Amino acid sequence: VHKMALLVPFRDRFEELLQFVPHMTAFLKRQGVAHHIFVLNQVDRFRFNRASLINVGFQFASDVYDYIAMHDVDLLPLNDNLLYEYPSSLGPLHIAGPKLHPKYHYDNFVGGILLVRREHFKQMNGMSNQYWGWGLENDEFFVRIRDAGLQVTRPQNIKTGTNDTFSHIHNRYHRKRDTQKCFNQKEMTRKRDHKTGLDNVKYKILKVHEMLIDQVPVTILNILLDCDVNKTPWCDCS
Ligand SMILES: O=c1ccn([C@@H]2O[C@H](COP(=O)(O)OP(=O)(O)O[C@H]3O[C@H](CO)[C@H](O)[C@H](O)[C@H]3O)[C@@H](O)[C@H]2O)c(=O)[nH]1
Ligand SMILES: O[C@@H]1[C@@H](O)[C@H](O[C@@H]2CO[C@@H](O)[C@H](O)[C@H]2O)OC[C@H]1O
Ligand SMILES: [Cl-]
Ligand SMILES: [Cl-]
Ligand SMILES: [Mn+2]
Repeated sequence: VHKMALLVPFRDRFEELLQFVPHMTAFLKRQGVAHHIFVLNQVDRFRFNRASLINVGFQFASDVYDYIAMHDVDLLPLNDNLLYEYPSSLGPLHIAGPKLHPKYHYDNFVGGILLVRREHFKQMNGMSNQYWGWGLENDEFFVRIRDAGLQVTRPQNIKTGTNDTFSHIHNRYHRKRDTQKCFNQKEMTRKRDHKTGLDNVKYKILKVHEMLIDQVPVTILNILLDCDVNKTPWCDCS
């Protein structure tokens, strides 16, 4: 039996989380996937850093989890044929493929829901830490996948399409995307990051909370990320 660490980078998405937990738990129980949900709550006051939270969650998750799912909290599978299985030796298994995602349709999109073996994640030194605020972190990770000699696989013979494979309950005016650029964020985050990753993410876990949501156990990690403003000053544009 494989076990999946279901990693949910998180800040101020409480109602999303209330829908997320019962839905994913039922969904995964139906296909027999053993798993645990880790809410990666970024409690520092820097801009949202999804990828660094993933790195922290990977470090925290015990050895029993031999793969991880990096998972948006607002993106729910509607098709039971989307198998959250242990990825093959080829590399990561991308569940929310561009032919299936309601919004993102470019070929190398690996955002939303991406399953990665422990060994492969380690092999790539996890995700880049330089992505403060919305965007690009998954795209650079795609390059990390190619550079590691791995490939992305996606489920075949899925019959649903872009409008009926996932619900993406995300109103752009309610949950705003932090797309601000300051300092030379534009230039720096558009290039491959060979310098940061799993092995040097800087952080403290202030608190671990064990939460039951209608009987389903879920772990909350209160994560205080560090920002080195000598390297990534765009962690805060205030
Ligand atoms: O202030 C935030 C911002 C994001 N999130 C979490 O991060 C996830 C992804 O963020 P968004 O939903 O705001 O962004 P998108 O809907 O545009 O999703 C896509 O854009 C992101 C770019 O950063 C990621 O690549 C993401 O996986 C990809 O599906 C959210 O679902 C949520 O789980 C928060 O919890 N709080
Ligand atoms: O992090 C990813 C974003 O970088 C990505 O942004 C896309 C970049 O190319 C543009 O043509 C697209 O319109 C734009 O969405 O979107 C997905 C996100 O995961
Ligand atoms: Cl890039
Ligand atoms: Cl494919
Ligand atoms: Mn979203």
